Amino acid sequence: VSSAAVQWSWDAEFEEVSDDSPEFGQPEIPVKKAQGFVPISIEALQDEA
Amino acid sequence: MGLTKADGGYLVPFQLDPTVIITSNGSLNDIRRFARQVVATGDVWHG
Amino acid sequence: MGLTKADGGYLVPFQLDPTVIITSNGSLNDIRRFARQVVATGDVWHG
Amino acid sequence: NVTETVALLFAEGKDELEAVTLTTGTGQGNQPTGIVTALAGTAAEIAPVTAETFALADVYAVYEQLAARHRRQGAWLANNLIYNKIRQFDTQGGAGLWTTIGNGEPSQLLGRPVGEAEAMDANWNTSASADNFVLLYGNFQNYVIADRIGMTVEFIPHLFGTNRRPNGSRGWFAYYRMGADVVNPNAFRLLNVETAS
Amino acid sequence: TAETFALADVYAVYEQLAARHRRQGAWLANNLIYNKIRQFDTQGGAGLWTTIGNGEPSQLLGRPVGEAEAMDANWNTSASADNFVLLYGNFQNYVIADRIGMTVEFIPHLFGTNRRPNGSRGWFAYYRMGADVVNPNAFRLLNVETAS
Amino acid sequence: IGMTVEFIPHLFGTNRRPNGSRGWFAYYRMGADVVNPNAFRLLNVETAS
Repeated sequence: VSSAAVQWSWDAEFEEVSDDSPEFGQPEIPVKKAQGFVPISIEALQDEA
Repeated sequence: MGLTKADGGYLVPFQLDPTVIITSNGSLNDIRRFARQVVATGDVWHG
Repeated sequence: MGLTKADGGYLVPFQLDPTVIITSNGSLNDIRRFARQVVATGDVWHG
Repeated sequence: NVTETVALLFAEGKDELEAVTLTTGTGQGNQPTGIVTALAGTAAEIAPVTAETFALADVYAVYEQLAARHRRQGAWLANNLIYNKIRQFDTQGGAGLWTTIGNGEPSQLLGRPVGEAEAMDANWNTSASADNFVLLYGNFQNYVIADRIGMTVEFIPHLFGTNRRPNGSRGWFAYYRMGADVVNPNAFRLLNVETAS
Repeated sequence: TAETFALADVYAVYEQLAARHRRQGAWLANNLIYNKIRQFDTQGGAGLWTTIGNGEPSQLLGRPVGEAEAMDANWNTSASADNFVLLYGNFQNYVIADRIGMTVEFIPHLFGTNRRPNGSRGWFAYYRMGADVVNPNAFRLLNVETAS
Repeated sequence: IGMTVEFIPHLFGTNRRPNGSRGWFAYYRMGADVVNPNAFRLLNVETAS
């Protein structure tokens, strides 16, 4: 959750105050995948040390 | 500032019920309580 | 059956950080350390 | 945790307003007078030795064109960009070596305390304003800030609609009072880099 | 100045960042850029970072220094028109999501074009991770355009 | 054989290579019939079409 600061102002006597509702935001961070593959042969597996 | 998302609606907790509700009629039957059951070994049972 | 909502994506818990991140630059000032400070007990301060 | 979140938001909002108005306050209507506005157009404002140019000579001139009574109680206040430009004056390691690469901001310039405030002007070329106040030095005891009341946060129990009936909303009020102006606009010296339009 | 790297660029990157983030940040560039920073002083002026005969300095302008050779360092020889060489900012706003580490599985039997064994075996490894920036105003990246 | 669930650690793809999926196989074996058809009496309500 992210937000921003409220904004003030200089007012005189008997002056109506403004609407100063803060604003909100919601960042997202997705999760991804990576992979690898190394095929080998049976004879290669048995001979190579 | 109300229940809308951009006006402070991102702070309400997400409420969820983990349990699973089954939406299938299924079946009820009673042969297996009255009938006779025999254990087979191969593919064909002879009597 | 993957992570899509209609194919079993409704069983994943919702993660959220309640802490709030401020995205405002702000302002830093040091005149309050060097300027002279007095208390006013009325509408104006005379000298 | 709405209440404390909004209280914090009020806190930095008040800080933003107060820090900026202390530096650039118009002094008309409902604003307290700021240090830069009150020292503009008087004898405090000086000009660079070379038009549209900032050099070490100007840094000396702003300090040396002040009465000895107030110079001993002086202080430097400007933006980080101006200090960084001052930091580039030395090239051959002469008598202008303020500090080298790999060290923090120095805490003394010409033996006087140094201050930073990013509400002042930063750069003159990119700016569209004709007047640029970039450096300010003087005895800050002549800038008086009159304070009356601190920040108060007060809770409205009910808000009414057009027909003067409840609608189901509540409020949060906060007010704050302060004023300031320069008693003596002659103990400061301000440098004005006026770019020709 | 276009298509140039001077000492003033370091201050330009450093100073244009907000004071709330400037006071907590670190540098990040490639080795060639740091060596170019080294080769900015000749007569022992303000640009003196460290004399020859010593290792890479541990701090720049009183701020931590990091290294990453995946960044772009040299621009004239490269065919890219965009060159991001120096980066300084508050890195506490860079979030990295870690879910699972490096795991390796061993498949005992592979199959051929007709779903029959082909006398092959293999290893399978995967890894999950995600990252993003949550505040773009906590950084100041330098771009050295070299158009035409 | 009763209900048995087997776990397939790896499923392959178009090019006969792993794709990052697993499998759940379940099967059942049974059979039933009648020995003596004269031991029951069933009622057939036939409606003309």
